[PDB]
Amino acid sequence: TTTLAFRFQGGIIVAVDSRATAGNWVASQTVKKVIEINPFLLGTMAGGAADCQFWETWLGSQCRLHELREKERISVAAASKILSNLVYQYKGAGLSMGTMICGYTRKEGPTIYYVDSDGTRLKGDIFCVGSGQTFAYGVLDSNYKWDLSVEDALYLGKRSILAAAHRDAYSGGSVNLYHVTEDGWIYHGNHDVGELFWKVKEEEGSFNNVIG
Amino acid sequence: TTTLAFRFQGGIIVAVDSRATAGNWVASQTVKKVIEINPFLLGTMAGGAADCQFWETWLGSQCRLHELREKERISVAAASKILSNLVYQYKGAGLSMGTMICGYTRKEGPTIYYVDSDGTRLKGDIFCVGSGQTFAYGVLDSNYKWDLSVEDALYLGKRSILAAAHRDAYSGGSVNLYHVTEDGWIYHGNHDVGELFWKVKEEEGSFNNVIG
Amino acid sequence: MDIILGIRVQDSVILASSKAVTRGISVLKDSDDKTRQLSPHTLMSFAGEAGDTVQFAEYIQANIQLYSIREDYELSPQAVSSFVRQELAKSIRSRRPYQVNVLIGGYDKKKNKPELYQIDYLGTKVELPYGAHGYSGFYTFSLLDHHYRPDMTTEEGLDLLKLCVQELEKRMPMDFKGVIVKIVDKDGIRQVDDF
Amino acid sequence: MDIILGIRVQDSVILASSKAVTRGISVLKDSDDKTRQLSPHTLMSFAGEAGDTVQFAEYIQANIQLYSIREDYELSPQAVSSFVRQELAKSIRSRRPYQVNVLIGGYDKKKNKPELYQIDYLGTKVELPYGAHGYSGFYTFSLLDHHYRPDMTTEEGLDLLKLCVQELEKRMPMDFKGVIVKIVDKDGIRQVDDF
Amino acid sequence: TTIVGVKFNNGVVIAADTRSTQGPIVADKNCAKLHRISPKIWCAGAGTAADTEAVTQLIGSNIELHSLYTSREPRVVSALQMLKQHLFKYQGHIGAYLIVAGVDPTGSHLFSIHAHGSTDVGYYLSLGSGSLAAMAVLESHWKQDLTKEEAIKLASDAIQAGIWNDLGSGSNVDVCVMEIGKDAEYLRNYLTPNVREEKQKSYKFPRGTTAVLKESIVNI
Amino acid sequence: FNPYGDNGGTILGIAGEDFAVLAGDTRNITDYSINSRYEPKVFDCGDNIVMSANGFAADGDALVKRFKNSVKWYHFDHNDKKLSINSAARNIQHLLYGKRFFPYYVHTIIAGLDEDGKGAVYSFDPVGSYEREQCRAGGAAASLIMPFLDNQVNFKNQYEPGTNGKVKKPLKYLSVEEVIKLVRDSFTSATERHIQVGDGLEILIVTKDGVRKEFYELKRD
Amino acid sequence: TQQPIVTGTSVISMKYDNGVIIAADNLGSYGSLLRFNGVERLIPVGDNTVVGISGDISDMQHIERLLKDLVTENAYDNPLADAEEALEPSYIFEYLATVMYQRRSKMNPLWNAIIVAGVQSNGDQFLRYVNLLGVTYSSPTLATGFGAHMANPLLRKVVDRESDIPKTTVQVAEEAIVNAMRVLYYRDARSSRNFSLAIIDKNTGLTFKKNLQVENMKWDFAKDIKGYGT
Amino acid sequence: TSIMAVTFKDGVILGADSRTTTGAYIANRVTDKLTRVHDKIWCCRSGSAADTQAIADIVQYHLELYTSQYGTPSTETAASVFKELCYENKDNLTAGIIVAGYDDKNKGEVYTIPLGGSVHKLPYAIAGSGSTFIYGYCDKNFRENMSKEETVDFIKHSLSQAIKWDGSSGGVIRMVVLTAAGVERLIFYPDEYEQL
Amino acid sequence: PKFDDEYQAQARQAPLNPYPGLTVTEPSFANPAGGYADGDLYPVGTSHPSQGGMIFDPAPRREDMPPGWMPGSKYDEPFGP
Amino acid sequence: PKFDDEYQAQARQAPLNPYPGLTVTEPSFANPAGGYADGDLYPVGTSHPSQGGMIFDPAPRREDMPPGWMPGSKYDEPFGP
Amino acid sequence: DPSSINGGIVVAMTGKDCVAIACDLRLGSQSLGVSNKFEKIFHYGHVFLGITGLATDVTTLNEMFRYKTNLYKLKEERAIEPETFTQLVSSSLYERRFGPYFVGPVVAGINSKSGKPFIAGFDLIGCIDEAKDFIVSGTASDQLFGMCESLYEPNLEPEDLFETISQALLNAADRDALSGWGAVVYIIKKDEVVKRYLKMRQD
Repeated sequence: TTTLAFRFQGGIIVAVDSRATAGNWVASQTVKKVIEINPFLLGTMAGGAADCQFWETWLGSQCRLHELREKERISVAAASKILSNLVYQYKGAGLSMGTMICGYTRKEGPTIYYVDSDGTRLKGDIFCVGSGQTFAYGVLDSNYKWDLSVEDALYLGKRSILAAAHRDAYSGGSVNLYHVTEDGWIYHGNHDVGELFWKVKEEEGSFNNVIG
Repeated sequence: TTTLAFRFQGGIIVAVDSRATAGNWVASQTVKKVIEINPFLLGTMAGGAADCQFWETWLGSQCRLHELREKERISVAAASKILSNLVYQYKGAGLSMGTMICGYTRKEGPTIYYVDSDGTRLKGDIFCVGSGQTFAYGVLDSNYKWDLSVEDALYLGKRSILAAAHRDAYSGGSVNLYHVTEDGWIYHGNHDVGELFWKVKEEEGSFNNVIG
Repeated sequence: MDIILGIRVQDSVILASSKAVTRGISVLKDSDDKTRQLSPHTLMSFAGEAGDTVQFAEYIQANIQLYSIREDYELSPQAVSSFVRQELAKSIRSRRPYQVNVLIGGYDKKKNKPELYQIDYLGTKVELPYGAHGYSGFYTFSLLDHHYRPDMTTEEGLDLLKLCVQELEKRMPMDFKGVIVKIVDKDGIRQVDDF
Repeated sequence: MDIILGIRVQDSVILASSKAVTRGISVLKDSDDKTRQLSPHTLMSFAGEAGDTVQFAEYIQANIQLYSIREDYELSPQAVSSFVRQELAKSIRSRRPYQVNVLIGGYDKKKNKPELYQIDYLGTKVELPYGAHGYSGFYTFSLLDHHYRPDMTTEEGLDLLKLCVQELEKRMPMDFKGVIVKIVDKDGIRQVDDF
Repeated sequence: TTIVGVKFNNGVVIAADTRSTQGPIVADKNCAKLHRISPKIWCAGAGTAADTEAVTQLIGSNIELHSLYTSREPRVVSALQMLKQHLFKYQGHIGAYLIVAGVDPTGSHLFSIHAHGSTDVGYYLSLGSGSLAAMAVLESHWKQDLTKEEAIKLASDAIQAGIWNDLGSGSNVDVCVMEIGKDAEYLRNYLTPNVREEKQKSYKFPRGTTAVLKESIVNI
Repeated sequence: FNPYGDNGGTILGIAGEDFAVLAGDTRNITDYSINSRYEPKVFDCGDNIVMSANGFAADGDALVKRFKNSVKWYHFDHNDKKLSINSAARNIQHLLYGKRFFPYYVHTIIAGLDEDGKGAVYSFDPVGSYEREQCRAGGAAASLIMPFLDNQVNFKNQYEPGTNGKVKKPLKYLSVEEVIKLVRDSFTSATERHIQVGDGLEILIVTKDGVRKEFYELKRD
Repeated sequence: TQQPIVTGTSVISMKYDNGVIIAADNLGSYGSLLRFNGVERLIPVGDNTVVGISGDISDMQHIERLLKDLVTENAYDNPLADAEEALEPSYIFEYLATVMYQRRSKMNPLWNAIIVAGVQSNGDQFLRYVNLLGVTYSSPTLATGFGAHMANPLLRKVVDRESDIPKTTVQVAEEAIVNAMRVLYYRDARSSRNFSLAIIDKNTGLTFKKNLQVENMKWDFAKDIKGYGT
Repeated sequence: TSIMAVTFKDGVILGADSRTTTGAYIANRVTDKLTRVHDKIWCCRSGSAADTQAIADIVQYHLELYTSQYGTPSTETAASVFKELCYENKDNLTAGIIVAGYDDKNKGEVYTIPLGGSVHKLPYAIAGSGSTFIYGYCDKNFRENMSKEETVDFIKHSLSQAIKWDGSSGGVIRMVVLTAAGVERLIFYPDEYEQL
Repeated sequence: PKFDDEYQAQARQAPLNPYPGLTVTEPSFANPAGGYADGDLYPVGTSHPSQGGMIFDPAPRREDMPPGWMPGSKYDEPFGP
Repeated sequence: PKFDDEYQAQARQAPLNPYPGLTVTEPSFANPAGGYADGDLYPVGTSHPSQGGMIFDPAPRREDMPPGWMPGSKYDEPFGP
Repeated sequence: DPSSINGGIVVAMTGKDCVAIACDLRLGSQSLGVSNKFEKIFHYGHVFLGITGLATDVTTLNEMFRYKTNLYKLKEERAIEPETFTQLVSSSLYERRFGPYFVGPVVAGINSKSGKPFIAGFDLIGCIDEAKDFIVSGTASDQLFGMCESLYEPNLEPEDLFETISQALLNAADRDALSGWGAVVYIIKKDEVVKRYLKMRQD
């Protein structure tokens, strides 16, 4: 799996692949690796599909109880803290989770919290998660800028996931992109790697070692 | 065990403690940890006393064959290479060795080769070996200078062994110092840590945490 | 792996901790602060397992703040360190031990003396003039033994800390991405921009 | 664990290798050179276990020199890489395998073409435009895939190498103490003081 | 350790050595190993020493309580039952092996208890690392209806065999004699066959030999 | 199949000015059973040398037999010359390291007068690593024996009264009789506190006049 | 022998004023199955030597063949072999100990414990022990297996030190041996009622009392036990 | 161990050996392995001594309470209690037991409860490590409705062979004869049953 | 054919914690099992990337000592060898 | 009581190398266990201080397979049950 | 090993009418020495308790016995005597039979009523080791046993008792890798206690 999320002047760009695998057998190529907690909060699942999907769906219900009780949205810090505490209380029980809690709040701005099985919770501007995280980092750290335009940030996320999909066996499928804006999150669609790769090779001229 | 050897303008200073331990029982406190291969070549042992003693005595015998045949001194590079090859051919057989082959040759000048059980052989200007090597590094690296005077270099070696003897359980005993000069090596005697420590505390004023 | 160092100076306690956060093959962050302000004049730095460090740090901070709120005075650094030790020692025999080593540096406003306590994950409290946890002590202790004095001012303490940190940079294999240094003294807690 | 990188470019082959040598808790040396000149226009860089690396490197160098002397001409980089692969593959089923990964960057004077061969410790040889061994490939391959072009001159290759090495410094947990860069081309083998 | 119990014509005599060892070291040369469960019920144990001590303490307290409750002298079988049930409940993790001997209105009883809760009736018993050496003597010399003197001599000599022939057994012999009609006779260090060899020199040091950094008076 | 045992022997070598003392208990042990009260393990080796390959008994016997063979061959080749203590030490070192990967589980000690007529004690580990020592205990009760001899023979941690710890007690020569007193008392203490020691004390004295054997009783319980 | 399969339990022996006595039961046990009851584990090797063997029975028979071959090879080109330069107990024991140690060092031990008992041609009693590890020792009384714990104390009560040997007569030593064998039968589960006894005397030579019986067993007290506890 | 129970014309004879061992050492050579759980019901202990004694005490408690509340139990009630206790704790327990008793309506009865905790009525039962050596003898020599002397001799011969072949069996052969007349203790010493 | 051990005297006690009570040395805590999807969560599938000095001297294993034995406690063998 | 397999057809095999021939996977080579005085050479005492994917799903070990079996070879059980 | 991890030494001796208890000051983690001020001798009124072993358990038991002895003092109105304190420590140690503290304590004191010197030792789980001459615990238990056996003799007066115990501790610690960095000797009398710090090797 490859997932990345980076803050920039226009908000947050969240990109993830689609492939899910069980050994060598590729189980599916259309796994939705973003759980949509609320119109302003976005989970990014990696590792174990069952654990992430179930516990972030439950986090959605906790968020709903939060608005109903307090009439204001759960902060990104609060949701990430709930998830971190929950995952921590099952440490050693076998949970397999890597989660970036991306959201936007009036009193927080754009914010990303990295959460994983071992209980860690990190606030940060750039995160890559999954088996392909290093390949995504190689591109993000070499191309990331705070003042990227929205189109350039979307393309950077798409390209960073494409690199990991190319180089990592467990990170193929298709690229799903989300843009967490001041007024919510925008789903910028699904891009199949089998076409994105050739489009990017032609336009950039990169992947010069790949025959074609 | 703690042993160090560093090159400087006046030659090489080789310092070693004397403690030898079996488990927590201090077997002896006057173990000669320097083997005198020849009047210009000096072996410093750590780890397994039996392996180091036996194989460096054998190295001395090979050195003797070398002078008999070739009428010139075995170079430090050659002696360290012979020892490295030998120790490597027993790699995985359980040998426990850490050695610094210090010597002086007309074509080489002062030279130190670090050799150990895994077949490693490193030429270098400063080396520390043994369980207390880190403390000696802490002292050496913060005080070493190429142009140290002979008295200052000897004191630096003595103090570096003293620090490791203080902080390391397996590195006490007494400090033996050797000075490898252009015309041979000089044995600058044996210093007991039980007296050296108090002398150094009074002269430097260091070890302020130590009662008294 | 983490670096956490502490030096008790005549007037202040100087705590330094590494900025890197490593998870597996990749460094996730290079600006992490491995410390929590237990009280206005008490500061704690922690090292150990990923989730355990922060979870224990926040649990301890919440308990210390609850005690201070209840009794309406700041707990002495001795009391804070004893509570932390009791929590650590009470955990190793429980189902979920905290694999967390902590250095508590505080200024006792009642005794008007700086205090540094080293507490390992087993719950071994000891008051020290200078402290280090894990492998960070294997390089720094000899240098600290050599150069430390009781009467130093905070600036000589920072110079000694520079020596220790650059020794760690030189000899130690891992890249800990520098340290973040905080001084605990009569006036509270502050951070040094570039010690 | 060692960084060894190689980038084949239009005219030359650029090999980079880490300077640090580590044994357990301490870095023994930080100016190490993990390369051997197999021939005037052929260079080999190696990574792996402590004794195996240097012993295998010198054994290969001696054999290549013996072949060159006996046949009185320089072996092509293809032949040198084939011999190294043959030795490595023959080793893994012997009593003492060489846990050594090697990158052979050479300039074939007969073809007037640079050649870079990546050979893992099992004997898996493959000719590449850019190569990396161990964890060093995980960070650098995506960047090389992005920026590499067959037609680069050596200066652009050095710029790409700087990008790769600084990416490693950023995200790699280890402090590999920089790299030594050697260029292999028509004029022979040379080192870059500060690439 | 070496324990022996020996029933004789009018009672039972339990004996043990006194050496106590941690590892190969003699921690105590004069350890008392015979324990009162009651005035006329005595036990000696092997295995995990701390468990033997704790279990004998527990059973003695419970038995004195029960004797006060029922206003009757304790039965040896009562101690046997309570001890064996307690040991069984823990499935042998208490690791207490005991020889329990005593006298009660029903007669003179000699039992052994094992960590897992099994028990045995016996006329002569042995326990501890020296069990085999002592049992050799007991088998060779035991007879029906020993007199009290012969019983004491036999038990003492079996313990002596264990002392001389076993490393984990030494020093002195403790003996306790329970007899039907009268009180038990505890014989601390009944035999002392291992008196200390004399020093060749007095190794006292002249005052001031030690170097002292600080001296203080403590406000207790 | 475990090819090693532990017979719980103890040996002690002390070197004076013109004498050397090698003392060792005669007890033989297997687990907690006493194999024999009197099994000597310090041997008069001839050439004014005394040896004791204490430790696992079978390996001790094997190493002793090998060294006797080697010294006899040395006598054969060198026209019956006297073998020096240092030469014997090197010989035994080569014997011990010849089995580096299947060691003799024995802690060997050889004691005698050196070429200068001064007492010398050489003590060994199962693999070799010989150190010439002024005094060296070995075996099961080495830990009990040795600190007391450091205190009495070397006067470690003893300072002249009234000097407040600045002047150590100087190291005077101990006469052979005084060293025998110390050996007897040390072995008596080891017998008292170690279960594997106390059957009998055998002492071999090496001096310019030749090897001399003395035997003393121990507790034996 | 990595493990023993069929074994003979124990051998007990002691030296007395004029010789040595050695005894051993005739039972070879296959685990807890008392399978073979006619095994002879005392091996005479002359008028002055008897070799008692315990442990694996197959290795015992191999050692017996070794001893027969020793005697046969000694007889070669040795016109004096019948009276002097005959095989002393010491030569037999040294050969056996060397073989045992060589086997141990080769990681293929002979799984036996051997007591070589006899009298040297000068009249001095010989009595030594050797086991699969090559560990050897001598004592006034020796025993193997459970004998080293059950029987050996009883024998030591008779001769506790070398000074007691001249004070010990044939009858005293033989009664001690018989009582020790009775005790072993009582307490050793691997033991048997039938046992062989050999006496080597410096004056009257080797006497070899085969298939003796354990006698005067004490069982009549067992009727007075009615259960555990009550 | 060599346990045995044989029903005969006038009742049932229960027999056992007296040797108990801890490995090769005979820790107790005159132990009594027959236990009186009730007036005319006797059980024999095999397997773990601690488990068998705990089960015996629990069964004695339950059967005493049964006798006080519901009248005298039968052999079947006793063996049923044994069965429930052994089965509900079969993982912890390691006890195999033979239960023999005499009730006038049924005369002598024998139930055997092997290590698994199942219940089986049999005309005769043999248990213990020494039983393996006398399966063939007992099978070919047992007869229905033997007389008291015939049954005593049969048990004597069977346990004699079991003691001969098993190192873990030995000592005196004890038997308890359950009949309308009463309960008779019988003891036979090694020189008596070994010279058969 | 094994011998009977009626008293369980020779009865010997997942791997055992070398030092009971301390969870820090518990096998399931010292070496916890990885997550079922740790291969997809970290690139190489792993969340993560002596005694005796110069002198060769020549504790019990809780898995072959009797159940009642406590490591480091005073213990006397009940029946001997 | 076992069932006396005369043909050894039910016969089943240091721990076995999972991939025979390759010494890079030999337990004695993957875990050499150092040397007797490693604790004196290195301050720490030591010279050196999954395939499961995203979706959970429910080869044999040589030690539990007959000696004639080669991992990854075509094998037919001689009798099966 | 929890008992060997931190090292440390404790030794107690009985004079004619006085007792002495002494300990080393080193605290560390096997090789690394951490602190030279980890005093393992604690006192509760007139009874002194030395504790070796895992340092976390040393501190925990110091707190526990402080609490229990303070409650005893308050509700009894008298200080706990060495015998009663020994029984209390034994009972408290066995309370965790299956989760025991990895410590070896050593009690030393003078019974106030009888005035008789008293010393006792323990294992992990409370086996009382009452002895009349001297008690030893720690990583150097073997060295200390041998040394005290050689040096100790009955009815030592306080000055010679100090010299004997100090020499025993010094020579025992000099031969133990995990012990040292100075030692403290308490000389306890019917009316005063003298604490002294010994000079020794700092390695």
